[PDB]
Amino acid sequence: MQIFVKTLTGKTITLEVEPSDTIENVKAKIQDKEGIPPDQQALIFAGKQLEDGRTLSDYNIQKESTLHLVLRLRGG
Amino acid sequence: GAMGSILDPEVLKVAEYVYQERLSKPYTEVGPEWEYNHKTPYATRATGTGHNLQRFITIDDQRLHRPIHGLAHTMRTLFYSQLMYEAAKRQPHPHRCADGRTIADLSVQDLKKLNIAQLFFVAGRESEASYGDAYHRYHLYGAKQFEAYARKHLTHLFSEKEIVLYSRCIEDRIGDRFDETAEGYLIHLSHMIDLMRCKSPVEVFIGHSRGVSGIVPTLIQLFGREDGLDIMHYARSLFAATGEAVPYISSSEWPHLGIESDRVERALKIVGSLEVEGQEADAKKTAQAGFSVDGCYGALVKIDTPDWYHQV
Ligand SMILES: *CCS(=O)(=O)OC[C@H]1O[C@H](OCc2cn(*)nn2)[C@H](O)[C@@H]1O
Repeated sequence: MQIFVKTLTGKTITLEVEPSDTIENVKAKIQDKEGIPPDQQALIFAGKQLEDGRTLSDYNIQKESTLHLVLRLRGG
Repeated sequence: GAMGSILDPEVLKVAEYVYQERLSKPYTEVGPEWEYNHKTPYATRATGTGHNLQRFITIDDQRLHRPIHGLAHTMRTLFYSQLMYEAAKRQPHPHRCADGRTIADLSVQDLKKLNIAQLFFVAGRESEASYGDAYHRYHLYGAKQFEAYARKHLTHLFSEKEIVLYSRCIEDRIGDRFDETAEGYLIHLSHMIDLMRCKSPVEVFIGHSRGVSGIVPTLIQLFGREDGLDIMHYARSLFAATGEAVPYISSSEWPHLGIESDRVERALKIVGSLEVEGQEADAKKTAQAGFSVDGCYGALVKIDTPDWYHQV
């Protein structure tokens, strides 16, 4: 299926995959497209930061859901 | 519109002190000894997350320290309180704080003293640490810094009573409500508005909980939809003026953020439809606004206000 991942400014990347994936999984996927390490990635859903371990099924992420992505710039 | 210079020379001098002494300084509660994980709570000096977030950013080879809670953030809040002061005068039934007072009961002199207190609001911070202990410690620090400056240099301006009240405003003591005093309310509202630059559509428009209304809904309950949206827009234009990333807005997307249609419909009925494009951060303006009071001030004074800001 297709979901959207967006920075706060609206930069959008469209992803393919499945409820079966974990969020760590989806972060690895974002990595392979745009090259951002997962440790720098905070995914948001329902205005709450997601934990790596759980699946998309748990936060009820479905068809054409929007997740938000902020980049933790550690102080660099 | 076009706000122009609202801060008299005394306020700017205080901004200059707070920048020299506090906001220009590196965060100090940082590095390995301030990392945190829930699973090892007492492994370090930190008792929560965030100490090593966003300590500084590099622009034209220059470290801008504490970019999220630096000069621009602070100066922005002074402009917000000015705008909402006028907004409050347009309301027939302004919000009554726990002290029985409203924003419209503040004088212009009060506003000046409030603005000076706003300069110290986040000045005590030693990191981006978010959790309660850090927040409360850092606000107490900012309160104490305010007091030390005010008691030496502002006693011609603030009474001892007023030093105490503004200190308490900055301290944000546990048990004190968001609307404990009119002064406090206005300070907190101003801080709240600025969070739009770095929160998701959910916190800004919908509410991070069934209890809490949401930033823009809050502006709308206080000021009406028209003035509330104008305030919102004004704040986004201050983000862009100081080189900060401006988030997009898309009310059509709100049902797709995993919130109960209940609350989505609620926000829709309050806010109505909004489609506005975001904008990338601009490093040059970020530097301009972060490294000097004049740089930041000159960028803010230029920006257009709603027309009602200027009306009698
Ligand atoms: C606008 C939010 S702030 O500047 O007040 O930051 C406080 C907040 O920041 C952290 O979250 C940001 C984030 C999301 N994903 N990755 N980083 C903490 O939640 C902290 O309370």
